Amino acid sequence: GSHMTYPKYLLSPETIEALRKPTFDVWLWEPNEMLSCLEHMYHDLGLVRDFSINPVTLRRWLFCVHDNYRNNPFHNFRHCFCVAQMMYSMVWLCSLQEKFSQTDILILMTAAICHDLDHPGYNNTYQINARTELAVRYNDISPLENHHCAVAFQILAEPECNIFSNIPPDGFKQIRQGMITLILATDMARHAEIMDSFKEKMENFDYSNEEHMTLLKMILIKCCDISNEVRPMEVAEPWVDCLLEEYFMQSDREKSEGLPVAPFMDRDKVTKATAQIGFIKFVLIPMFETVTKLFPMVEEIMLQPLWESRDRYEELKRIDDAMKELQK
Ligand SMILES: Nc1nc2c(ncn2[C@@H]2O[C@H](COP(=O)(O)O)[C@@H](O)[C@H]2O)c(=O)[nH]1
Ligand SMILES: [Mg+2]
Ligand SMILES: [Mn+2]
Repeated sequence: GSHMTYPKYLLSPETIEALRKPTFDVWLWEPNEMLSCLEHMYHDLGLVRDFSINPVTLRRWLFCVHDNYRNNPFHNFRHCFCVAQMMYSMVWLCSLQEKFSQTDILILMTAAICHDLDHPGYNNTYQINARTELAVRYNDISPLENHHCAVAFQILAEPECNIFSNIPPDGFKQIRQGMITLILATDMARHAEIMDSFKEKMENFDYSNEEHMTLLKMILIKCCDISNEVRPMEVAEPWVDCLLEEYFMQSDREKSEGLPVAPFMDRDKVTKATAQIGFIKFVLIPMFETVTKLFPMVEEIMLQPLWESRDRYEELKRIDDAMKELQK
């Protein structure tokens, strides 16, 4: 709605407004547009200003991150963009700048962007069981997340991509430790442990307690990572097919190599509906419920879509089941 047309990488004022909300349609954009969105978040959150980030270095760094995401069905650059954009949305929704330092916001955002770098499209159980170079390297201890974090800092060690080059060394060490904690916290094998520790702190939560805040940041990055079903149905639904593409590719490989197959990745057992109902009911809703105790506005904006998704997937399953009552 402007007097002339601007290239797509120049975000419209309407796109900029939209970007602040969990309703943002992540499928509309090419990589160069997504890179411009991420760039805008760093400026808009005041991180360029407060960390003296060279604006060109911000752009090279993002271009380099993009390049180091693989073209997997799910664990790709558009996914990193979703996770970051949801983090950015939560900053606004939960008024996080009132609660967290700029350093904490920087850690949250940078970790979100970097959390799945160079993901191979086969999970930790595959790495461990197949005794891959990654599993050997990391001694079966969250091999992928250790890798993501190591690539993050390999990129940041290239001077033309070092967005932290103007931060003093003590600042760098703080950010580095925080980002490592957050990226390692995205390993779902630790979900129940991390939830348990957080709920423990929630018995008497304290924003001035560093251990409480680390746990909260771990919950935030976890929320954003697995947040697809918070999005409008039309945005959320295609992500499920992408995830099952990766899962089926893995379970096929495991059967072929004689390795254990998880029932939740099994072409024969799993549907879109059965995959999401349990994940929404038993992982997503309880996690967002605990967050809503600190941030009551999370209920309307994030829990409501999850309730609706749960409900719709139950309907689907009923018709999927009936369909299978015909095809045998
Ligand atoms: N069933 C299901 N699992 C999900 C969904 N979103 C994320 N996850 C799981 O949570 C994990 C989060 O780690 P990620 O690999 O995305 O960093 C994913 O590997 C995936 O297995 C979802 O919408 N449905
Ligand atoms: Mg991951
Ligand atoms: Mn992820």
